[PDB]
Amino acid sequence: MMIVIKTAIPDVLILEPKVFGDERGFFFESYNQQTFEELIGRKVTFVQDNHSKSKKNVLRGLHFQRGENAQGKLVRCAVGEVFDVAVDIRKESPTFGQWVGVNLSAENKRQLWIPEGFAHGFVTLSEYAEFLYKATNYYSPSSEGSILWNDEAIGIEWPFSQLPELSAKDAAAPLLDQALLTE
Amino acid sequence: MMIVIKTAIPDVLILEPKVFGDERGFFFESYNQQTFEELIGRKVTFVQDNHSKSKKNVLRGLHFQRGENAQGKLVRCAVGEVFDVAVDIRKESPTFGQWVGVNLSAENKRQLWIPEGFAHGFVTLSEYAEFLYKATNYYSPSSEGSILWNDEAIGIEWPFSQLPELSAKDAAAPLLDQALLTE
Ligand SMILES: CC(=O)O[C@H]1C[C@H](n2cc(C)c(=O)[nH]c2=O)O[C@@H]1COP(=O)(O)OP(=O)(O)Oc1ccccc1
Ligand SMILES: CC(=O)O[C@H]1C[C@H](n2cc(C)c(=O)[nH]c2=O)O[C@@H]1COP(=O)(O)OP(=O)(O)O
Repeated sequence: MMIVIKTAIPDVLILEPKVFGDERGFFFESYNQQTFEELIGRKVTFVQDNHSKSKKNVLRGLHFQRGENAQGKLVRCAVGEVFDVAVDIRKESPTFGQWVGVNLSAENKRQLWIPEGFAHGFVTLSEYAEFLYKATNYYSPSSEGSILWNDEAIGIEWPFSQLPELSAKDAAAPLLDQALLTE
Repeated sequence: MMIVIKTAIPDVLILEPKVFGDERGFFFESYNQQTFEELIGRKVTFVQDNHSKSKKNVLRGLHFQRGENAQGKLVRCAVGEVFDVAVDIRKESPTFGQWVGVNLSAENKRQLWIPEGFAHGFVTLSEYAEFLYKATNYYSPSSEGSILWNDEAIGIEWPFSQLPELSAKDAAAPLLDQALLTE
């Protein structure tokens, strides 16, 4: 079965499957279309599944895709553990600029549903972490947008102390207001 | 580039996704709706993602769902390695009773596309293996059918050199001529 926990931000949900465990090992539906739609209240189609691997402390900057290319993302961690973050970047939203952070691990099997209109990011807490997620729309380079991980206006409280290992592009990410200039 | 390898049985395809990076930091699309559809030539919708964990030698399988509940399955291995098998069980098929076996590992990132009309099974080769897959239709116990792993009519050549561990349900599977293939 799966427990659905609401977060401080309405549209952002934490999902916690409980697995059917036995001698072989375990089995669980990590996703079920019908179930998810009733749970979200709207039809939603995931067209792309991504899988990544990161070393401890690697933080994948805050990302999002603009307008029609915005991606809703249902993310989970298949190996290791990460601290996952969703930031509301809808200018007209009551929770604009607010963030939600959740520990997602292969062990706890938590998933975080991040609707279109949010920026996403995560840091690897384990030696290595393998991150999996489903997106409601296709990857579109021309639509990419980013926000610096430690932006003060959002003020995310990241679980680490050291400076994160960042990609060229995330280290050079704009601040919240700059990033959303034309949005 | 992404590779699609045809097997001895026409409709069964091996997919090897385009992978960026090495095995200490990578990223790949494990699924892409548009890409898969043009690849198969027909529209295909996956409504369920399943995730399982098995210990070495656990053989799960020779499962299928009948008629309208038949599931097309796109399978891969996110942790460890398994020997995956697809068996053609379409009575009117030229390849009826034939099987295809492929090693799927976290490392090689291969995926096997098994259309409706096939029975599926796999054995865990690593200490533990985490198997992931997408199904085109929902789980349907009343529609489910099974076939004993060592059925002689099919004659699968299993890799393990030791007796497989089977759930009680699979240990009780019938032989091909007794399997409930239709209705
Ligand atoms: C109580 C319980 O164990 O529920 C089952 C059925 C469930 N399941 C299984 C599949 C294949 C699916 O798509 N969805 C789903 O919810 O996952 C569990 C594992 O199913 P399984 O077929 O892998 O294994 P089983 O050998 O223990 O036989 C059982 C099957 C049904 C009920 C009880 C036992
Ligand atoms: C890692 C993640 O969770 O999402 C990534 C990767 C994703 N992407 C990336 C590529 C290269 C592709 O073909 N498809 C695709 O969906 O688009 C996002 C941006 O990847 P990026 O490689 O363009 O930039 P980066 O330096 O910030 O990684």
